[PDB]
Amino acid sequence: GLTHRKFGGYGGSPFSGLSSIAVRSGSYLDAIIIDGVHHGGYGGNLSPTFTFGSGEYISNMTIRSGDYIDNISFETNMGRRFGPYGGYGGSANTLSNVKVIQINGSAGDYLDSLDIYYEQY
Amino acid sequence: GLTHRKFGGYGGSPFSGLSSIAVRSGSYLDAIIIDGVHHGGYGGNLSPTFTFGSGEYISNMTIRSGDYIDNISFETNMGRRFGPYGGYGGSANTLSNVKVIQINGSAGDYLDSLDIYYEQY
Ligand SMILES: OC[C@H]1O[C@H](O)[C@@H](O)[C@@H](O)[C@@H]1O
Ligand SMILES: OC[C@H]1O[C@H](O)[C@@H](O)[C@@H](O)[C@@H]1O
Ligand SMILES: OC[C@H]1O[C@H](O)[C@@H](O)[C@@H](O)[C@@H]1O
Repeated sequence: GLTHRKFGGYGGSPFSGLSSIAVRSGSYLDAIIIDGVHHGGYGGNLSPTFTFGSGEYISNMTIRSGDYIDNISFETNMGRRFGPYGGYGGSANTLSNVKVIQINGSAGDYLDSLDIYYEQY
Repeated sequence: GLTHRKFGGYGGSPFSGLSSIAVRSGSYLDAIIIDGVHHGGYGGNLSPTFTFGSGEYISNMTIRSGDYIDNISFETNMGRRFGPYGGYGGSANTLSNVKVIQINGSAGDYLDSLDIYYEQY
């Protein structure tokens, strides 16, 4: 199943493939914007972009979802916060004391689903 | 440890936060560009950007590395290829029959290392 491997030396400043997040939101999440790439539809309103610093990652996250994503907010290991953006429907689920590695999902006119890959601490 | 959790419904078309890849390479890799975000220096020659289709993932990847990332190639589940780009020093390692979830790492003037997160099948 899920794993990871490292290749190379020890120099450099760290980076993540997950470098920035923005959303379009109304009552739902219309779309998530990952590293500037638009995923979803064009309804709702565009949030400001949250950009991860070096060594910074999502450590806590709350997601309201039904058959779509309703609301997202998160906190990073350096105490910065994004959201809540979205509406009040759906049921809330929370990831606590994690390191988020990736956000995949599924989208149409709205953000239907999010498949969050993370380290649980 | 590593895990993942899905939120939301069952509609829409799938997407990945790992949505495009380019490299800058000479005798090794000067940089990797993930979703248009530049990780590393500006030396070497800039490969074309490989952009993943919906539902497309790296299913096979070969990396040559020493103190630095020296070469990258990969193949996707839709039968498309990327690379090899880079030189032929270092030691080769292959991720075979996988689904790549995320590419993190460390870079400076050059691409020092990659942390590849994936599912092994
Ligand atoms: O988020 C779903 C939906 O919410 C509201 O009704 C409006 O802001 C729409 O633009 C948006 O599409
Ligand atoms: O995104 C909401 C809805 O939008 C479109 O109509 C299609 O992609 C559906 O499959 C999806 O569920
Ligand atoms: O990639 C290693 C190195 O190879 C060559 O000497 C040039 O293309 C450099 O710009 C590059 O950094």
